[PDB]
Amino acid sequence: GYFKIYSKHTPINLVRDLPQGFSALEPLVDLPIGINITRFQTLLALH
Amino acid sequence: NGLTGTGVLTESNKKFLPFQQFGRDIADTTDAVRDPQTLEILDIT
Repeated sequence: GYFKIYSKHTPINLVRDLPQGFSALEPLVDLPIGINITRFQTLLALH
Repeated sequence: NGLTGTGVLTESNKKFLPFQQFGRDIADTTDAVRDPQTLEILDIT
């Protein structure tokens, strides 16, 4: 259940590809609030 | 309110990150810790 956030903010100037990086986890914030372990694909921001 | 043991009060210049606490060597035994109060990196011999 314990909802491990790991958010990141990245600078972006590409059309369909992504970059590389190297080493394991960092939770920018970490808090046990109780969810199901099934999904992860960054969510929306629009106008 | 704490892992007592033996060593010497020995300042270490390692650079943690604000989400890390412990330390681990080849043998997976603690060496480097961060104090729970004053943000101090120290080693155990």
